[PDB]
Amino acid sequence: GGVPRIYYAWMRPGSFTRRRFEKMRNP
Amino acid sequence: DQTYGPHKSYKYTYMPDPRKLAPIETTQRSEIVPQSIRPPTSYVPNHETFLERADIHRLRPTSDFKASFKDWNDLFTCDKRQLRVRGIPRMTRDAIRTAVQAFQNGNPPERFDTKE
Amino acid sequence: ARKHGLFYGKMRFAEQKITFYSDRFLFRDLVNRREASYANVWEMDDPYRFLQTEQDYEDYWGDNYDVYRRMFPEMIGRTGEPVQQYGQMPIWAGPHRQHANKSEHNWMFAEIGVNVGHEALKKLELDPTNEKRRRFVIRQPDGTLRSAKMSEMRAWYWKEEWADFRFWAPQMEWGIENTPSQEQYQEHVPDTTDADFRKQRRIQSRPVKWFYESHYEREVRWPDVINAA
Amino acid sequence: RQIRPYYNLPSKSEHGRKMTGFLTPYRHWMWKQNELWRNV
Amino acid sequence: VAKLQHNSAPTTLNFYEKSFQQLSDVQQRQTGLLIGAAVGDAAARALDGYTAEEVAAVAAESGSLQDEDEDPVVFASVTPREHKSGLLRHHSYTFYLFSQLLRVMATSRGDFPVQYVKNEWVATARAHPDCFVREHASLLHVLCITMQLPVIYPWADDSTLREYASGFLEFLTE
Amino acid sequence: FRDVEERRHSRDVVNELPNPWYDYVAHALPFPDRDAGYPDEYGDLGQWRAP
Amino acid sequence: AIKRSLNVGVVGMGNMGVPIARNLGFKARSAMYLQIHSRALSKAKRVCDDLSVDGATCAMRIHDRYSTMTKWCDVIVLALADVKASRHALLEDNESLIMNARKGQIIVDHTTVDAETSRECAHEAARRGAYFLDAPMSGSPRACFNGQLLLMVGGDAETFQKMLPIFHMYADNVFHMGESGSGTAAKMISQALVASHNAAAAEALSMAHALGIEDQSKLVQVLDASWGSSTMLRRNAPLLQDLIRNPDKTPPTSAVSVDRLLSDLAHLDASLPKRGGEDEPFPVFDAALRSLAAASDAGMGDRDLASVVHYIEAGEAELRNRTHVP
Amino acid sequence: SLNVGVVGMGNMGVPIARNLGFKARSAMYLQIHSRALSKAKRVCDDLSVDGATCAMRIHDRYSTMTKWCDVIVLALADVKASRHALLEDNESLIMNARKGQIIVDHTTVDAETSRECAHEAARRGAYFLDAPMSGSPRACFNGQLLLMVGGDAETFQKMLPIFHMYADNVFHMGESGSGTAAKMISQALVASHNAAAAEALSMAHALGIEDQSKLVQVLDASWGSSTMLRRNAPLLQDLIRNPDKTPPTSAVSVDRLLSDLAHLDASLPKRGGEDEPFPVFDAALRSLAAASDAGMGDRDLASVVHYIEAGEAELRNRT
Amino acid sequence: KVDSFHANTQYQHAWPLLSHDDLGNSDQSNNTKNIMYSMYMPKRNKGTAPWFRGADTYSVKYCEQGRYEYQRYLMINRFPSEYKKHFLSFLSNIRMSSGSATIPQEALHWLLRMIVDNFNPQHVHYIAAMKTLQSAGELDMARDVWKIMERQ
Amino acid sequence: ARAVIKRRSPQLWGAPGAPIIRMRGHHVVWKFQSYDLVVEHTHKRRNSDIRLLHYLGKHCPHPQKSLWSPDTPVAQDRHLFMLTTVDIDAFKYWFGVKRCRLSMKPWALLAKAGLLPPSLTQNSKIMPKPLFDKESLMRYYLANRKDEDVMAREKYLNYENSMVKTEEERAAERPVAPYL
Amino acid sequence: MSTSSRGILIAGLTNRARTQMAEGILRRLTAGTIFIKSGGVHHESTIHPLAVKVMKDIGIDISKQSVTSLEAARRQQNTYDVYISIDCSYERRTLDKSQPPRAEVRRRESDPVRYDPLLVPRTPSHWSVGVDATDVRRRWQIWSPRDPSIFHETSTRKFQDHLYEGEPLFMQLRQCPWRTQAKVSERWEMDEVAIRYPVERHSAHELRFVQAREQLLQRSFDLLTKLEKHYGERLLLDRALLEEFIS
Ligand SMILES: [Mg+2]
Repeated sequence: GGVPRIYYAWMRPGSFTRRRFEKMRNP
Repeated sequence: DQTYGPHKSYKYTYMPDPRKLAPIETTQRSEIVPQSIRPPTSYVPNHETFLERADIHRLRPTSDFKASFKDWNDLFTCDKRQLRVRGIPRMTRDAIRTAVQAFQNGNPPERFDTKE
Repeated sequence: ARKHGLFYGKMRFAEQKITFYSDRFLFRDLVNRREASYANVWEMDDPYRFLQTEQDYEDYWGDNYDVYRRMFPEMIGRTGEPVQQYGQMPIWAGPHRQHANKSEHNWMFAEIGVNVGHEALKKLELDPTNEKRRRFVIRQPDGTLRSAKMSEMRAWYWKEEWADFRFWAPQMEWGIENTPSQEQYQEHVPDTTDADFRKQRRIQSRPVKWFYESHYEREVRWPDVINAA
Repeated sequence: RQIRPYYNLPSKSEHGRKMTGFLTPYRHWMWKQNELWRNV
Repeated sequence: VAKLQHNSAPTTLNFYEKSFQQLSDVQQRQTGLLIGAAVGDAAARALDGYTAEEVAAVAAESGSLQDEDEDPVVFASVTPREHKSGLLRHHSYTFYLFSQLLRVMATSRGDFPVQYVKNEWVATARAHPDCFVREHASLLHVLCITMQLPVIYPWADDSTLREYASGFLEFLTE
Repeated sequence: FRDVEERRHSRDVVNELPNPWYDYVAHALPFPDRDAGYPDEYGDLGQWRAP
Repeated sequence: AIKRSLNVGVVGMGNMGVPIARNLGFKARSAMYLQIHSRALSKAKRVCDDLSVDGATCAMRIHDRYSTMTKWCDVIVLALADVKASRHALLEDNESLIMNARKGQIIVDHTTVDAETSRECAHEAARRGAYFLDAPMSGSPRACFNGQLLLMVGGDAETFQKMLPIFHMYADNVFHMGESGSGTAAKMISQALVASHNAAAAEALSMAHALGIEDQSKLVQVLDASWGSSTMLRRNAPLLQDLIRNPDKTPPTSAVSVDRLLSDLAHLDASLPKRGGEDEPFPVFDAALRSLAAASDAGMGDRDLASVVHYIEAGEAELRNRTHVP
Repeated sequence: SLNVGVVGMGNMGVPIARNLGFKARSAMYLQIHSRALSKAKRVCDDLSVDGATCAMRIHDRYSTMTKWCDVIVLALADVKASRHALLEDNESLIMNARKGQIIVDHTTVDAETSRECAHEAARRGAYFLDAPMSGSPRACFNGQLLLMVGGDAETFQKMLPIFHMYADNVFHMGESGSGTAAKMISQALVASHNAAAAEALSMAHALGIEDQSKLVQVLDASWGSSTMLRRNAPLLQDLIRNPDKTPPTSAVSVDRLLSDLAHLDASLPKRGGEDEPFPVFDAALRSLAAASDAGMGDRDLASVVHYIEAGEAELRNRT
Repeated sequence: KVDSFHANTQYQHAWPLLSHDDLGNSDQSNNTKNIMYSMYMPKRNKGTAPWFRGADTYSVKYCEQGRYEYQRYLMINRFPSEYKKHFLSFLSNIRMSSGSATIPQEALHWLLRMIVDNFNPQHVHYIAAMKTLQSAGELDMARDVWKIMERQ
Repeated sequence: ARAVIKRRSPQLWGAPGAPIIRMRGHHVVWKFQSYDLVVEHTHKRRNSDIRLLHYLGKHCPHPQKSLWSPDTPVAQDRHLFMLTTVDIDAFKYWFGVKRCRLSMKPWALLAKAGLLPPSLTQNSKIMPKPLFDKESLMRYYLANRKDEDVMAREKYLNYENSMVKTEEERAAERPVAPYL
Repeated sequence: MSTSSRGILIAGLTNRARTQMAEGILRRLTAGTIFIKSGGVHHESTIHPLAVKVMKDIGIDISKQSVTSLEAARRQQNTYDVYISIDCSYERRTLDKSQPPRAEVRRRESDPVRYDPLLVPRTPSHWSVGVDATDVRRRWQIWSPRDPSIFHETSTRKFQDHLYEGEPLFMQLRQCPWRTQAKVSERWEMDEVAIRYPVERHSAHELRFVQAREQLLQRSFDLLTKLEKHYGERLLLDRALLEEFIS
């Protein structure tokens, strides 16, 4: 739906993009 | 000072395909084959006489466009795009262009008028 | 080249292949190929020894390296193939039709058919030592009939977008295990009396100038001069 | 298509075509010349 | 390094200039025995038959060199004497049998017997009888013809090359 | 027109080169001489009709 | 003594400098290092961005200060808008290009200036050891895109022979007028002829409307057949007919303006000698000057030269008040 | 077919009749009229001894020319002769016009004369075209003239093969009265561009430009280019660098231009309310008038470079 | 004015050397930290992606094989009436007279197409081929027919 | 041979006529128009699943940029390119053995490939057509005519067969002393 | 006096050697009274130094002239009167521009193979030339990829399919069929002299400039004699070059 197909690889905990998102939403 | 682009170690920052930067040479057909103009003979002394001799079909009123040309050279230098520009319908300008190309090949417009 | 509003990925492998650990022979082939390969290749090594002029050096390494490396996947002793031109058939109308072959653009013509156009046989159909080579021709705008270049011949097949930066074929081992024997090639038993296709192609290759001076065993000698005799 | 020039034999007939296919000997001669140039 | 586009500078100076880069190191020596004999025979064509003193008179009568002109001995502008038959005004009679042997060698796709070339060699001697009787069975004319024989296999030894050339040395001396 | 053209073609040094498009036919058999891999003789995903 | 490419810089990204920089970026294939100067770095970044996206054949480099532009470039080319901007960039600034010129540099000025400015520029460039060429350009930015510009180069002849391969990338008719200052005088005479032929075509189409000639293109063909043809008439006659037949219609803005032509004719009048402490009379040129002044005094000096026509008699009003004073 | 009658034999009248005798291969009939019957007999003999392919007639009055010819073409000397022949005569061509006749006037006349001629020809039922010719007498002999035809459109389309016998550039200006105005506008532009080129070369000599051969090559590629600038510049170089040198006599003179420019101020509306609604036109007119009375009237149009300041003389003192 | 609005909203600056992925992957010796993304893409695409099979090689056996070595021996049986029809048709095509529409080499051709189409040439076909080539003076082609019979 | 003739496509000698090599088009715009060099009948078969005899290839009438110019720069390499594929062996089979017909545009396209001479309609408009007279033709024929046997052997090599064995090959084809 | 000639255009392909020598000859014989504009198509060149030295042997200094194309005169094409096309013969023309020219077709009169003059006609001289090789003009176009109509993947404003978008500054050539509108239009067939052949001495390359100079002296004398009968004036004012030409 609103989520893309690369969502589970983008937001996987421990990955580079998920750590960047956690650093962005909490500096 | 600074080079364009954040990389500054590349000649092209967006890095296109190197076939995009390859040049394109060109050669006109006039360098290959010339275009000659035959003078008006005694059978067709004018350009309106040439349009009258090409007036054969009912749906190709060739002799109705005598005022659409300046002289013999203006008739024999106009291609089909310039005939479209001057306001000539498709069948009439096709007949005019084929008559001019037949006269350049050695065939004068000597055909029977099939109207009646 | 990267576009603006989208994200890209990276290929882990270039091809979907079978692993070399699945068989002992593929493993031995990989170890023998890594023996015959470099670890790092630079501008002074033997695959880059064909750059004998500094103009070719600046042409290869400058502004066309992305095209020059995309020609052939394996590193060979050159970058393409030499271009040779063909003869024009005689036009019996004479100079009335000598203008018609010269045009504005280059006209490239490629072959198709039952024998020609297979992606699995691409390096064999572009082999210049193949007598059934896929025929290409290019008419220049001045009327010259020439053959196609290597990239021009590879443009008519499917894309091959990988490159080998290690293997160099003069570094192959040839003395201990890789010993091709003539008796192995004699096991096919190629004979001229049992099959005459090779002699027929040799007859098709040689000129037929002798057929007109047949009546002019009888063997052809030099012309005898009567003025000096 | 067979060309009908204006100087062919006219068929003065109101029940059919106004021009026949009967040529002039000059038309015969130039048609022979064009025939040879196609024969090559 | 690159110059500005000016005075309509050509990309390549010859058709086969960049095609020589697409050969291996032995194939440049294979074609060097063929094309190098074609360049030298064409360069010494206008001074063929001249003595050692007449060649020095050509280099002495023209002493104007702007350092981009080459030697006036090579590709001379002198007037030839018999001045020629048809094709032989650019190459000698020895080169006419050389190019005919190369044409058979290119179409035979490898080694070939002497009988493939015997009919083309006697046609030029029948057409040029004056050049035939001057050069037949001489050491200079025979060696120039069979010079292009190790292009077929340059890694051959002397036993293989002299055996293959022996059929060609017979007919050139017969 | 044939004799003048054949004389100037024999005297021409440029057009004496062979032309593979003009000189011969490369292959005239209805089947190719070597296997290109095809056919497959098996079905795949989404194919119900086999054979 | 390092074998390298030529460092060529273009100073000023304006109406005409941007197509000059684009022609130098496209048509120079790895033969020069291109430098782009502007007062704002974002404009040079935009020019280099468009050149890199459209696909250029050389590497480019942005500048913000004239000192780096002086120390980097072997050839400097200035295409600016005003004589004040060129005099600031060449002479008046502390980091100016001619005052800090290195030995062997070549500075070409394409901006139309006065005679004394180019004289002092060439004199101080020869004093510094560099070379100065003044080459005022004639043409539209669309004509600069097609590579057809008129250049009148004054300066050294050997420098002109060196700069011809760069001049041929954006200009077609490149002439060498002679010593320094001759191309400026040629530009002054050409713009005087522009103003005179513009006023003549203005009154010609006014006579065509007053005498009842509807179509203008057939009149253009007749004048091209006769001796009364000119370039400004063929350029202006559709706009002149649309402005005269619609007398309330406002003219459009063009690349050339009334104020730019008036500033160039003011440079010509400052460079023209006086005889006996008074101005040499020139009637048609002064009449065109009156029409241009009446067009510029109405606030429509940003628009095209066809805007002259609605103030033609108004220029004579400027004469008549100057008649009315004792 | 249609009969053709040419009226008036002068310096420009005779090659039109000669080209009508040459090109009409016994298809259009030719009749010849002039101011005297001896001149018509002379030009008919001159057409007869050099080779005439069609029959030609000689007439002394306009009545037989009206009753015999459907197309009448007049090439006369001055405006008064054309006004006498077309309207003021008792046996006039327009006052005794036949319905369907086509009368073409090649004389450079005023706009009110062409208006009266077209109005009375439309009242009689005929069609009047005014087409003033521009060109050289040898260019008329070779068949190159410029014609600006005003009148009816279908009458212009009927007259195109007749106009193409002695003129290559024949354009249709539109309604009658607009063909005679095009020559006035063209010669006004000729005078204005000549004055502009003379003052530009005077300023070029003032600025100290020694090379004029490269200056005109620059100016022809600029936006201030004109054909008069290409025409007068090698003469103006000698007339400026040698001011004591008298200008040479040419074919086109100052009085020949002023005779056409004297039609324009009579053809223009009232100018006295603003006293100058045409600055550069009268600025060129005053220079031409100062060159006329000084003794250089019969000489070339480049003689106005010595009377540039004198055109200021009627501007400072009259104001 | 039309060029100042159209900025670069389409391209982006290229990848630097030794760069990473947008997902965080990189080309190192240890690929345990890197992952594949082929299972996140849709399973079937209408058409062909620019990265679809861009580097795909085939076996060495395809380019080292000789000619006509892949053809297996197939026993194409047929009706005996079809045998009679094809034998009579081949015998009629072999025995064609050499006029201006038929060269004698066709007498050697229609025998060869008899073996390419997997028919066994009977003795009457060899007799007809040798007699037709002997009547036209082609003795070497008749010996070629005999060698064809011997090689069968 | 119909009561009401199809007015827009008339042909000769009924259907299906002689096989002809044509260049057929698609029902698309000109910007994506390509041509198919095909072998078909004189009348197009619209009642079949086999609408053509053989497909000789595809011609693209739009010029492409030379994407191979830095490979090896030859003369006139940076010009545009017209891409065409031609089945050579099928064309020679349908031309020589089957004796197909040819339209003028495939004839010009194959003359660009070196397979055929330039067509009859490719006119050099600066050179007029020749004028023949039999006396000059007879004088040229009697000035230099070939021998009868030489012309016969030339026709035999060109039309009948070109691989005729020499005596040195006949001496090799014969058997040896265990059978001889 | 001011001549009746509105101008003279000398068209070429490069405007380097032959048209620069023709401009220097015609300007001397007319004594500069007629405006003469020498132009070309490819202007990215300088005047050849052998063209300056050979013209200096007469006394004409064409070094002050400049290489300039005809693009400023194509808009004013109907304003000029005389049009001259100096172009090579189509039987001798080569497109590579680096080789000696070919041999023309030889015909029989009353070893190169000669043709029959009735079977191969010789392009009769009463015909006129409509479009020559010098009748082209440059047309610069750029398809920019930052245009959203060109950046779209289904677009025909590109010369390829899958490599990139648009095309950076390609040049095409149009045709100018306007030389027949001029009053006098001629075509001068002369071989190319501005390009040196494979190996050739400096005196041999200079000798071709002298042969091209005497052909330009003959053709300029025939042109101005034709123009004197067209206008009716005297255009051969300087006959100091003609007394060395006739004698
Ligand atoms: Mg020039």
